[PDB]
Amino acid sequence: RKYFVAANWKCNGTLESIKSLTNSFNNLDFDPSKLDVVVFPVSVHYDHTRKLLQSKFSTGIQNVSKFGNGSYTGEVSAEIAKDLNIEYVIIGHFDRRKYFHETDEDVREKLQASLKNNLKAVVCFGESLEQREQNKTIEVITKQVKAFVDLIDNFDNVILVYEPLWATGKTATPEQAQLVHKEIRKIVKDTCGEKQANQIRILYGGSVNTENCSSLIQQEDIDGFLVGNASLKESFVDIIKSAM
Amino acid sequence: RKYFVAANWKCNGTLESIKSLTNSFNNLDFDPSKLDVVVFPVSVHYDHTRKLLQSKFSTGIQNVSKFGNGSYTGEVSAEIAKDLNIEYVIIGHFDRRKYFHETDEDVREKLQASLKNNLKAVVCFGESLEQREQNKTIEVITKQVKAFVDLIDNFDNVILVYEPLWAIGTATPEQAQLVHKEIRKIVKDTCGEKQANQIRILYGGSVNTENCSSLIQQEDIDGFLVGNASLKESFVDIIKSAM
Repeated sequence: RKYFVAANWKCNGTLESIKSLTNSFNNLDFDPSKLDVVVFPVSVHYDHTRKLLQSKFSTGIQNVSKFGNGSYTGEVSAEIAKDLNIEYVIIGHFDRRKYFHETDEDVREKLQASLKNNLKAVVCFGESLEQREQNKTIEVITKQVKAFVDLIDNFDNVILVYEPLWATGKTATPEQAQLVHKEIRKIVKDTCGEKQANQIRILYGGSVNTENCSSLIQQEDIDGFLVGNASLKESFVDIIKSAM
Repeated sequence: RKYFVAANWKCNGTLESIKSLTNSFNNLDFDPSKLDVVVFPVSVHYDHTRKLLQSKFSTGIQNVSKFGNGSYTGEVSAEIAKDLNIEYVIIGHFDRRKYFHETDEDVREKLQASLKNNLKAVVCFGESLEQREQNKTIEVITKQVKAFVDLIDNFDNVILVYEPLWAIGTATPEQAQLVHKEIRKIVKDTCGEKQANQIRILYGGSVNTENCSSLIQQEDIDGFLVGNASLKESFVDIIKSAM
């Protein structure tokens, strides 16, 4: 499995900060055939970000519409992303499930729209603190994954992300994350096949920084990360280095 | 009041179609000091659209976040829009109220964020067929407007849009006018007379080359937020009706 390190900038950035951040990123000499490195800027920052990053960096957007073109003011269709050659989309991120009523059905639909339009999708899921404390981790994750997993038609083109929502004051250990990842891979196996499960990249989408990154990626079933705030720093290159 | 003609492209366009359309738009010689013309492309099309359109055309985005910067994956904050010199935002469009559960509270918060960041806001509202049939037009519009209206400090910078949802699946210009006059009365009694006479109120129902003149002529209709007709080169004729 090819390692996959992603920068989810979330709702952050200015033209000036992106200029200097991309410049520092460009200083990192890495081979894009040996690892995927994907930067997800804000929609309106996409062109700026794409032009400033060297070709070795892949790029994507943080959300995509479940609808095609039409009367959906404020939405970006998968067809539009295709026309702009936007390579990757994030689907089902915690933020969108939490604040924007995004459901498992929405996730399924968004993945389908993406795949129909040759987009690659980074799909997020994970259980809450209440769900973990009630010992429902596997129940919840199985439900969330089975909501979309049968639609994957290429196991390099869809990447899974485990978000430990429960970790609130709590922190997930690499050992705990590894076990969840192992369990996700088995769900993929039971539903899609063994070769398919061995092929699919499963990322850790909890808190990742320069300190913990190596302990996480060195776990057998953790194939990379979807990084939050640490990816807004020049030191993000040291996180990429853990995958090199 | 300065007339205000706006193109809501909604979720439509390719790089090629925008190139062709903006070029035809650029052929229209109008004075931006006398008339406001605003194009609202898809977020990822904004840079493309802004670079192709002559500066006489103002530009904006079709939605803005109710939150500031931070962990709001997929959102565009008012501060990001300001940093990019995005002049206008659409808030509360029917599509977002219908498909994305946007409430009156969301509308208020989005407006507060927009104004704090010196953005100009195009704010949409309007009643359903059921509400109209129940004779609740004024009741519904009063509640929707009062959700946000107290936030307005500069009445050049917030633009109201009446969306006749009851028609969206045929309003006469007079019927539109009557609602617009009621909206202006609501603004007068909540914000003052000077302010109500200042504020632009656009018609956001179905606007085309054939009806635009009859609509703009109405005393309390100050322009349009245009849908499908704004994806065509003949949108220039709609702009001309306000010249």
